[PDB]
Amino acid sequence: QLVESGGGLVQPGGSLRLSCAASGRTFSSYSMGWFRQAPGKAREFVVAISKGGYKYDAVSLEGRFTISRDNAKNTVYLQINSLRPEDTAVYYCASSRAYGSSRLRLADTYEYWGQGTLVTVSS
Repeated sequence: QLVESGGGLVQPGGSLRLSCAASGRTFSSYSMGWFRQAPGKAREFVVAISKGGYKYDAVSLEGRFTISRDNAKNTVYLQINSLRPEDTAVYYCASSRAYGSSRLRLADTYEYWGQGTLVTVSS
């Protein structure tokens, strides 16, 4: 149902956008989250956008990610300005029933998961 795209090898300091398309019926009533697994780490919450369109930042990612959705294309986007080597990870998209709250920061709030897409930041 969810298929991410946009991954690849990108330069530090530049910006990059990833997409997540959801298959079948409209996803406008899902909250959508982005999660990542860096090499060697446990999964980390990045940012979420509620059904309402409100942004939920992580507690420790320091306001560096910007999320938007396109209910007119099945698509939520993740934006990373000024990519740093620490951004390297498999990025997963996920969809939740839940409403905007501090629960959208939790991986267990999400029912549907993408297939993943690799972002590699390197000079």
